[PDB]
Amino acid sequence: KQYIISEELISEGKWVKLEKTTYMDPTGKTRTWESVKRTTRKQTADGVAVIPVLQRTLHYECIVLVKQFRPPMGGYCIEFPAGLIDDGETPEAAALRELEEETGYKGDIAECSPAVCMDPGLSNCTIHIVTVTINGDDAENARPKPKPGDGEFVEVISLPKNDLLQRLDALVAEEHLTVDARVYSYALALKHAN
Amino acid sequence: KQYIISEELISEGKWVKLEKTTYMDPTGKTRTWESVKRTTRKEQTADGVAVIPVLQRTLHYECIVLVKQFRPPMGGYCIEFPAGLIDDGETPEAAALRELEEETGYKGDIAECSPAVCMDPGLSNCTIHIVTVTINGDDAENARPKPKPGDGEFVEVISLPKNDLLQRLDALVAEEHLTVDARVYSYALALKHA
Ligand SMILES: CC(=O)N1CCC[C@@H](C(N)=O)C1
Ligand SMILES: CC(=O)N1CCC[C@@H](C(N)=O)C1
Ligand SMILES: [Cl-]
Ligand SMILES: [Mg+2]
Ligand SMILES: [Mg+2]
Ligand SMILES: [Mg+2]
Ligand SMILES: [Mg+2]
Repeated sequence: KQYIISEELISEGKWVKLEKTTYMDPTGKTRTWESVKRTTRKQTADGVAVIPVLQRTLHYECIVLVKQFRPPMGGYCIEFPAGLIDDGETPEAAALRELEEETGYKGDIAECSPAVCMDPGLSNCTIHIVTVTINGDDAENARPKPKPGDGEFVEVISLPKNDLLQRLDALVAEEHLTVDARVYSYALALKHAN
Repeated sequence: KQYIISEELISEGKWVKLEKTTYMDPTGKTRTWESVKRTTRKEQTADGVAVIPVLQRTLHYECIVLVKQFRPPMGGYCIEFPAGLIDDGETPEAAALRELEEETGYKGDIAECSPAVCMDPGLSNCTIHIVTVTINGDDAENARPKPKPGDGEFVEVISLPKNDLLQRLDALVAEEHLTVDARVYSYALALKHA
C-alpha cells in the first residue's frame, strides 16, 4: 500500500547524507519524511554487530563488549563489537574480523541474522547480528591481541551472561556511560526468559 | 580521555540535522566526525521510548506485542517494538504507556524502565528508554483493543509467543519483504540463548 515516490538530497557529507523522502500514505495522500543514510553502502547491510560469547571451562560464560568514545554521543558507550562490512566481504567474515580487531579474540560463527534495522524512523542503517563463541581456553585466546584500525580506541569489558543486565546497570551507575540499545535489549531478554 | 571540542551545524532540517563534530582522540590529536541529531530533543532524558509489551492471559503463553509499519527511511515495512518520541514534559513511563495504547490499543502496566540507551552511537546521538510493560490481557479493557493512530500513523499489531519469538519472526521474514528491527532481533536472540 505505502511506497517511496522520490527522494531529494538535502545534504551530503563524506560519510552521512540527509534526504527528504516523499512517500504515499495508505489513504492515497502524499507525505514527506526527513531521513538519514550512510554514503558507504554498496552488499547485505551497512555493518555487523557481534554477540561474542566467551566460554571458559570452570568460569561463568561472559558476553564480551567494548567501550569507546562516540563523537555523536559526546561520551563513552558500551556496545557489542561492531563495524562496517568492507566492499566484497561477507557478514560472517566482517564479524570475525571486527571481533579480532576490537577485542583480540578469535571466535567461531554460531549464527547470523538477516539484515536488521538500526533506527528505521531516522535512518536506513542495517546490520547483521552475528553470534560468535570464543573458546577462551584455546591458546590463541590466552592473551588476546586487539588490533585497532587508525583512529579506533577500544576498551574490552567482559561481563557474565547470567547477570548481564545487573552488571550493565552497575557500570552506568558508577562510570557515567551509555549502554547500547541492542546490548540492553539482549540483557533484558536474558532476564525475561522462561 | 576523549571529549568534544566543537559541534558545527552542517545542515538543519525540520526534524533532523547533520553536524561536524570536532573531538580530541586519546593520543592528544584533534579529529572530526559527521554526526546526526534530532532537532526535537528539549529537556527529555532521551529522544524516545520503545516498549517491550508482555501480553499475559490466563491459559495462554506470554506474547511479545510488536508493530509493523511502513518506514520511509527504509523504503519498506519494519517490525518493531511499539515506540515514539517523548513529548515535552512527558515522563518516559507515561510516553511508553501512551504510545503502547496509541499503536496497539492495549492498556499496559509499567514493569521497568531502562536508563537512556543509544540507538546507533557511531551515527547519531539518539537515545531511548526501553520500558517493559505487562499487559493483563484478561482485563476487559484489553479485550478487543483498537489502536488510536495519530495523523499519518498506520500501524498493524503482531503478537508473537515469547517462547518461540525468533522462529516466528524468521517465518514472517521468509513470507514477505520486511525488516526486523535490531532491538527486537536482539531480544529474540537472548530468549533463544537463555
Ligand atoms: C514523529 C516523527 O518522527 N516525525 C513527524 C513526521 C515527519 C518525521 C520526519 N521528518 O522524520 C518526524
Ligand atoms: C569507520 C567509519 O565508519 N567512519 C570513518 C571516520 C569518520 C566517521 C564519520 N564521518 O561518521 C565514519
Ligand atoms: Cl551461543
Ligand atoms: Mg567498531
Ligand atoms: Mg573495528
Ligand atoms: Mg511509533
Ligand atoms: Mg506513535
